[PDB]
Amino acid sequence: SNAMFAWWGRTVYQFRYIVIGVMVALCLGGGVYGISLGNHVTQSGFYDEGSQSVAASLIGDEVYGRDRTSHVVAILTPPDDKKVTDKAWQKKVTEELDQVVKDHEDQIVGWVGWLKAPDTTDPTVSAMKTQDLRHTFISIPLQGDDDDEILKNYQVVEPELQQVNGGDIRLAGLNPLASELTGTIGEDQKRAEVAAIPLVAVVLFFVFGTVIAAALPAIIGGLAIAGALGIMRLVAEFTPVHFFAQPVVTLIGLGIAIDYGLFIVSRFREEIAEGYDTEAAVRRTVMTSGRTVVFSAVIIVASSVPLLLFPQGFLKSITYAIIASVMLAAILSITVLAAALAILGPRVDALGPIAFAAPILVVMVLLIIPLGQLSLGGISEKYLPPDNAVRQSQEQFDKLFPGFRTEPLTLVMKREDGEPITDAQIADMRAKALTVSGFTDPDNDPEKMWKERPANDSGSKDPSVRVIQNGLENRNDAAKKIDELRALQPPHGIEVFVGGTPALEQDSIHSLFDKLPLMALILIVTTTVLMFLAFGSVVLPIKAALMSALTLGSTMGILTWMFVDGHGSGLMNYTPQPLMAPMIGLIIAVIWGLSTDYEVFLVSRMVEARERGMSTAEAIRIGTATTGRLITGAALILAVVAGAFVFSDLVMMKYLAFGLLIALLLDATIIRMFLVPAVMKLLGDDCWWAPRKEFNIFEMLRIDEGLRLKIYKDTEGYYTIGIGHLLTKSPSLNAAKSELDKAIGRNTNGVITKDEAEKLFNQDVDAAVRGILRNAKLKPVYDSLDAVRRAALINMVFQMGETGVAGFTNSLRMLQQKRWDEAAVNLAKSRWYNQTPNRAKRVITTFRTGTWDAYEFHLGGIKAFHHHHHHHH
Ligand SMILES: CCCCCCCCCCCCOC[C@H]1O[C@H](O[C@H]2O[C@H](CO)[C@@H](O)[C@H](O)[C@H]2O)[C@H](O)[C@@H](O)[C@@H]1O
Ligand SMILES: CCCCCCCCCCCCOC[C@H]1O[C@H](O[C@H]2O[C@H](CO)[C@@H](O)[C@H](O)[C@H]2O)[C@H](O)[C@@H](O)[C@@H]1O
Ligand SMILES: CCCCCCCCCCCCOC[C@H]1O[C@H](O[C@H]2O[C@H](CO)[C@@H](O)[C@H](O)[C@H]2O)[C@H](O)[C@@H](O)[C@@H]1O
Ligand SMILES: Cc1c(C(=O)NN2CCCCC2)nn(-c2ccc(Cl)cc2Cl)c1-c1ccc(Cl)cc1
Ligand SMILES: NC(=O)CN(CC(=O)O)CC(=O)O
Ligand SMILES: NC(=O)CN(CC(=O)O)CC(=O)O
Repeated sequence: SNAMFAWWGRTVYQFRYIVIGVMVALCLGGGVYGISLGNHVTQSGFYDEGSQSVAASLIGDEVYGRDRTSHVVAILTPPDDKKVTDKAWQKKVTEELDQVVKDHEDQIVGWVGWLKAPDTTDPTVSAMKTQDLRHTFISIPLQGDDDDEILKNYQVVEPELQQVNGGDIRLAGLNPLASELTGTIGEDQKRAEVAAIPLVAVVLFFVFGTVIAAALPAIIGGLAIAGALGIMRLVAEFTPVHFFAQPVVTLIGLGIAIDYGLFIVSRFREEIAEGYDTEAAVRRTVMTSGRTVVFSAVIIVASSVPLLLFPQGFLKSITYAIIASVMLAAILSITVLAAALAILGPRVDALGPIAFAAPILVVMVLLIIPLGQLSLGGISEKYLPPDNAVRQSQEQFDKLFPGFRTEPLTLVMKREDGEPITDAQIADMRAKALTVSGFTDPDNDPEKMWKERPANDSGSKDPSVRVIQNGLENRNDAAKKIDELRALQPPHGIEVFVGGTPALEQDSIHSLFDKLPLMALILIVTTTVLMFLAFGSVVLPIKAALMSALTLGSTMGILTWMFVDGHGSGLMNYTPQPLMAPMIGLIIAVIWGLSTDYEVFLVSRMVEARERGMSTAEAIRIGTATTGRLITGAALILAVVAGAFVFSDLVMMKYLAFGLLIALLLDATIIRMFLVPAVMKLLGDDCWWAPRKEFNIFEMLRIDEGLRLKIYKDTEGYYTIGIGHLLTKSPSLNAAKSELDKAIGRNTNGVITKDEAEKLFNQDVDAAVRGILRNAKLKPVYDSLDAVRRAALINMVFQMGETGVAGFTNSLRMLQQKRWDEAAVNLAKSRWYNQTPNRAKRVITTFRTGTWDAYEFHLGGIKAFHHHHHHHH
């Protein structure tokens, strides 16, 4: 979990050109493929595919024919205050309808209404005119055998349909609504493009203050959107992908991808500032923030995968879109972006107590409970704003022609014997149905209840299956009534499925509450276990768990307060109503994933700040201080993009956009600035509790002068051993062993162990220090600098002796005055740099940054061994 990133940090620099070359190609390549996604999405996926109501629907459609009476209904109004019985007006509007049908029989079944045969004596067909005879409504059924294909047929037809009767015609019903709701997806996209993008740019340019560093996270976000669209278009080949998946790509793209790059470009900028070369800088960015971004991605994946337990194809498409977008953004941010930073380098900056935890926990259990007012429902026309025209057409359809809009509950019966269902068997099942109270009798007659479902040409008309249906008299009674009709023991040899839109809707709701317990368990445990792996603590996952658990109930609290009870509904032009039931599942996961993502970008920095070597109090203030500006900048970029989506006409889109605004504002202030810094010193030293090598001068000179466990001849021809330790200049090898035996204290016959070399090396060091402390030109600088920077100066004394490095009077002076950059530049102009660059560049870098990094990740190995000065004996 800590060396692969060092592995990848090195190689993304070596092959930086092909890396930026291939994945930009594929993302753009995915972009051209993915643009077609909108023509391969579905509106279906809100019900439970394994439910008995879905079985009841499936069987009922197959046998009786899909119900198409609610597809399109159109209200007609004669102009100039003529009345619909005007035979001239009648003649002109029907021949217009007849012409629309003949032009579009591949999409229109036909049109039916009182306007056909206006001399009829039918009570219901005469109920298609109003009493003042100034409005009449026709029903216009259409071709197709899934929702999607039928909607694409309505949109071909309605331009030519809206113009009948000189435009004085209002279109309502299933397909007009579905068209308006699915049409909000496209409008919310263009509002993101227009408002969020420039706003995001401004926030970036304020966080970085320079064009190049600001433009990079924007280009990453663009590439992730292009790549994720290509992936989801590919997923479309194999399984239906809901409409709602496309806005999810845009969100994560403009939001998380851009925020991922903000964290990385910011970390590259700091490492440049601390004196690291750019290829050093790229490696340590990947090893820290790249690891943080990667583990952020897997956390979010760990939070969205649990939604795959729910059956709705709607939640599955969304889950796939989160997964694809999020890690494409992680992968993009440590490939395309890192390679870019490796190419440019510094030119990214080229252009222009209990006193606060208590009165806050009080107000967040304050908000958790407005829940319990939470109610759930299906799609109605109320998902649109009240001034929306087609919603108004529906609401006046149901005012002028009441009683045609129905949601009958269905008892689909089938006998797998295969032979017909006799009249006594349905009279049987009918009798069992009148058992249950709560159903409608416009006839005051039980004998006229539970009529057969109507049947049309699309139906197979198999005799071994019959459907009877009857509307409900109060739909809030539906869940229990449905359970009651299923409790009926069927006749002998028949299976009875309970159908109807209230059965589909209710069965969907029952599946969520049935799998919601386990979903909550998987989610919080895997996120918990994950954070234990990211830090090594066992309380910092548990501190994050109950904070996240609390910002969840509070945000759900406000949302119910706003969308069930309506506080803000008049302001923001939405109707208060029960929530789309699978929206609760989606909202829970994404908000949980957001709360725990905040607790990694802040705490993983102070986990880093403390493992370096510090106590608590400061580690948290370092962590909070260095991340303070970045997390707000990241917070505002999310808040900007989400703020565009709160103005969506579709009320489930507003619900979700608001959930994130309330959630990311609550954590970017109340939690991050106040509550957990409080609890982070409150329980202050066991933050890092869990039940389950430092570099040094030995290891650095081992790299620069080698480590040899048996006598060898150096470049000059002299017998050497260990770390550059000269034994003798005698040609006799026996004289070298005689001296090696003397130095170690035993018969070596030319070989020592590692610890023996270490004991020999230390003696050489001690002699080098004694010399340094006895030179007027080296001792003052030597005293000036720290343990690491002293090792670099001892290295020089080893390679060239005291007189040698004492000749660097300027650079030693600059080092004494802590002017590291000036000394690094001056020393690199020496002759010692050009003769032994790999070691001089390595040593100078240690003066610049004051750490071992040039030695912990070094190039190749050395091939020319040379005994150092200050060989002790
Ligand atoms: C981006 C957000 C978009 C918002 C969503 C738009 C709301 C419009 C809802 C229109 C649905 C048409 O409802 C009318 C139909 O419903 C059921 O069939 C539907 O339910 C079955 C089991 O699910 C499927 O197998 C059928 O294919 C499927 O047509 C009935 O069995 C049909 O007799 C009836 O014709
Ligand atoms: C969420 C949005 C919800 C939208 C709500 C909108 C609901 C609208 C329901 C419309 C019900 C229309 O009613 C349909 C009627 O017309 C048909 O009969 C006709 O059949 C022959 C056609 O050639 C002719 O002989 C005669 O015109 C006639 O008898 C059917 O047999 C019956 O079904 C019913 O009588
Ligand atoms: C700081 C950021 C730097 C770079 C950010 C730029 C990202 C661009 C915003 C989103 C990417 C381009 O659009 C992505 C979306 O559009 C596609 O095509 C459609 O685009 C319009 C839809 O309203 C119509 O004009 C067309 O009918 C139709 O083909 C897809 O159908 C959608 O699935 C997809 O979501
Ligand atoms: C899980 C998450 C996060 C998150 O943890 N972000 N982390 C990133 C690193 C820094 C700390 C915050 N953000 N967003 C997000 C994305 C776009 C916008 Cl417009 C607003 C937001 Cl809230 C979402 C998210 C994911 C899926 C959906 Cl369907 C909706 C929202
Ligand atoms: N790096 C050094 O200090 C060597 N100096 C020589 C000196 O200061 O005596 C060369 C210079 O003036 O830059
Ligand atoms: N062959 C080597 O690696 C010797 N080194 C010099 C040394 O290690 O003393 C060459 C260099 O660093 O440029």
